[PDB]
Amino acid sequence: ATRHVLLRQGVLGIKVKIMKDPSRNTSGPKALPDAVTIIEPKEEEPVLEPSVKDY
Amino acid sequence: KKVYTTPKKIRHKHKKVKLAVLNYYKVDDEGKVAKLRKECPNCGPGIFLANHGDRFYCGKCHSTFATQK
RNA sequence: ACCCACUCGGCACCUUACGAGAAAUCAAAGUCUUUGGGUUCUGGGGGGAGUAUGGUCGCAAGGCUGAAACUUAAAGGAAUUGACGGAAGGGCACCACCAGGAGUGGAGCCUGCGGCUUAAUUUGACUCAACACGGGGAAACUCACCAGGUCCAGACACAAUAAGGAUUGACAGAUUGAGAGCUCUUUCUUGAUUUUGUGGGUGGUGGUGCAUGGCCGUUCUUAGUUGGUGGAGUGAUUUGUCUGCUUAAUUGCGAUAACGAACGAGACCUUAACCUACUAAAUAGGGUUGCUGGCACUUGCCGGUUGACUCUUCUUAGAGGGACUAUCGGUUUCAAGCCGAUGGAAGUUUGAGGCAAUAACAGGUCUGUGAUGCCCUUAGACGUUCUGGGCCGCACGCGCGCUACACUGACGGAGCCAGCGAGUACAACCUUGGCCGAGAGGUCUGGGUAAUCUUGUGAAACUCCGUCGUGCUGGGGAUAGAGCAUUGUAAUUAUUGCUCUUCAACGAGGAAUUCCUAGUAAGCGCAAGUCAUCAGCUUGCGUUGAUUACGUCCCUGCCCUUUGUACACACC
Ligand SMILES: [Mg+2]
Ligand SMILES: [Mg+2]
Ligand SMILES: [Mg+2]
Ligand SMILES: [Mg+2]
Ligand SMILES: [Mg+2]
Ligand SMILES: [Mg+2]
Ligand SMILES: [Mg+2]
Ligand SMILES: [Mg+2]
Ligand SMILES: [Mg+2]
Ligand SMILES: [Mg+2]
Ligand SMILES: [Mg+2]
Ligand SMILES: [Mg+2]
Ligand SMILES: [Mg+2]
Ligand SMILES: [Mg+2]
Ligand SMILES: [Mg+2]
Ligand SMILES: [Zn+2]
Repeated sequence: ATRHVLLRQGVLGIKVKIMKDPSRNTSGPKALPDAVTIIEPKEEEPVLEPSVKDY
Repeated sequence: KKVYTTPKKIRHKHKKVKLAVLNYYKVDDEGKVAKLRKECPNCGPGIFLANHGDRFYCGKCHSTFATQK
């Protein structure tokens, strides 16, 4: 958003830039395309006998 | 810029030479009227002709007569 | 004569400084505001000045000694970051160079800008980053220039006439370039809209881009920029942001008072490349078959038809995937990566752009702008508007361009294949098909507001068979004359096209220097843009398609880095 404005002494050169947050952008992607966010892994228990569980 | 020319003669819009009670028409008796010159054939009465040396023209229709009177 | 350990004497370095120090640094320049070991000397802003004078000493030069008046706000010192350097290393880039290509500069011609000239030849921009740029190919308009005229578009406020008119209009010829009432000749119209002043504005391609905004360009599409802690410094600052190797890239590995971060780069985006895997079509294309044209004459070949039926390879264009340097090989501290084969549509950041940081520049724009400050002006207007010119004039300078200097040709025919595009209903657009015309171009008629019609835009260069053969020749078309067309109100200072005639310069261009590494260069044409009319212009497009690197810092430029700097309005 640019806008020329007076005053009496001369015209003032206003510009305005507002980097909107990706999460609340909605239109387009919800993230900056360089931003890669890796999720947390999940633990398991090895062995504990071969075992089974029937129905 | 370059300098302006200056011949000399200037021409202004004419002031017109206004006049009132001007000076056509007459009445001899009092009640009735005696029109001078004539009224317009094309438009209704009330508008009058312009009398020159065998040349007429009206005002409401800018300048549109030809025949004498 | 060494080794090794320690010692009196000498001459100098390293690290931390907890000690000094303004810091550079210094183990003395330490043991100093926690102020005192002893002693001699010198200095008290800068200059004036080591001058004047007087001694005194000298052969003299000169020394020693040593002033103020006057003058001035800084003179310094050290360091910090910049900028700069005819300093040194290390990079990068066909706006650098090689190895080459195409050239340009020569020739003629366009078309910019000088210069001259003119009534005016309007101006802006002058190394890259002014100079076929202002979307600027000006017949008027545009238009700012000049010669001439016209008009108020003089908002509102207050007053003087206030109808015994405030003022508006006005055919006829002289007037006047002129069916401009422009006016003076006129004597009819017009009804308080105004006109005369004074405040006040409005407009102004006036002025100043060194008063500004926005946009652009340029540093630079280069790789740079920043902070948060932590450290080093009193501090400006700095380190991070770096010895190397890589990368197109501050791109990463790696080493590391730095660690993890953002900006810029990349990612992203748009487009160009691949899909017999989907979803789709009588505005996209094919297959069978009907009717139907001709053939060979057997069943077979080409067709032409929106007659049917069906299909989606091409086509579009959705939605997906696909490439990740993938796999293998070496090569490289067996890192970052680079190099070669295999496959794969794609192995040059896959190709190309689009955006593009910090900080700026007195770059350019007040001639895109009711974007604009203030100086200009504001009715004899520098406003507006008409009318004719002018930007295009030419001894002559450079700057983009085009056509050629032919036989890889020229000229005839013949063959004959593209892509981007673009296009009218309130106008006049693209304009097939048919007739007229050697042409240009007319005309009727259509189709089309557009994958439908123009249009397969069957564009050119190309490919084939002939004419001339290396002679300023049929190469080359400039200059010219005349006509025939078309646009427009108007074409001479040829608007353009066409006709026939004229046949000039120029046998590959000196010094110089531009552009370029692949579907690129070079050739060729198309195309919209501006446009009523003009293409040598331009942004796009497709056709033909090489040569030569695939490196380096030799030049040029830039960038860091160390160094120096009496610079910081920063080498003008
Ligand atoms: Mg004048
Ligand atoms: Mg002194
Ligand atoms: Mg042009
Ligand atoms: Mg013209
Ligand atoms: Mg204007
Ligand atoms: Mg700090
Ligand atoms: Mg730094
Ligand atoms: Mg790219
Ligand atoms: Mg400026
Ligand atoms: Mg102005
Ligand atoms: Mg010109
Ligand atoms: Mg150019
Ligand atoms: Mg078409
Ligand atoms: Mg000849
Ligand atoms: Mg440069
Ligand atoms: Zn009449």
